[PDB]
Amino acid sequence: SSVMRRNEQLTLHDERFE
Amino acid sequence: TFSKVQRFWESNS
Amino acid sequence: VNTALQEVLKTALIHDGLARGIREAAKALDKRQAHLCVLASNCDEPMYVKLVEALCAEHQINLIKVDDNKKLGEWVGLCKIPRKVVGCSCVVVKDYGQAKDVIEEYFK
Amino acid sequence: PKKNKHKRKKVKLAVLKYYKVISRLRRECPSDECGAGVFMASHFDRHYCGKCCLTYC
RNA sequence: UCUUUCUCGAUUCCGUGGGUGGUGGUGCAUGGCCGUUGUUGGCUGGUUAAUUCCGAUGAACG
Ligand SMILES: [Zn+2]
Repeated sequence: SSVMRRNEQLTLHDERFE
Repeated sequence: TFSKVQRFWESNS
Repeated sequence: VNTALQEVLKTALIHDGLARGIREAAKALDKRQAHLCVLASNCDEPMYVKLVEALCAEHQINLIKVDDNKKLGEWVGLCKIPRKVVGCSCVVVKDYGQAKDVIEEYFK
Repeated sequence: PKKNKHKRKKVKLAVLKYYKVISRLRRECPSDECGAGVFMASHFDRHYCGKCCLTYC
């Protein structure tokens, strides 16, 4: 897990990595 | 005194 | 009612429970595991238009009618990011993961 | 005799012929792995099924 | 492969460019690694004439 992100401008799919 | 025949029955290394 | 349908198909994509295509939709329908079905209204051949709700009523499955198919197809993830734009006429949500309650008491 | 690639025939609604109106037009496979939904292929002299080759002639 | 529809279903498949190009081929530099440039000790099994055949099964000194 990281600390920063792309922050804004929405999301499309959270992705299933597990 | 038993289970010696059971010990010898196990034929493996 | 479309936004609730959009979020329930989105969470179907999240949980990978939906089946795309009339073949996979019918296989989910007749095997008694389906929860809801979605049918596009922009169809030319009328042979498969009338039998889908017959299958839904025979197995006690609820149905939602949408006017467009390409919008339904790009919502359910038939496009890659989009260059290729394709749309489906029928899709069945076999299982779910707020507005789904709105959908289920809209059914009643 | 060039290396032509075979094209699958886009049959129009091959799904919508195993059910009427309710029941199954074709038979059901009695197999353990699958069945009752895997439609039983009935050709003009024979039969053909999906996975574990439960075939009747 | 040539007819007959059963199944897996995005893992897609048809054509065109002198523009890149790929299990590409080949030559140069390149990190590790083999080998290359003394002395003294120490048997469950089947099988054949035979401690027979196959089959599991260590240490110091210069
Ligand atoms: Zn069958």
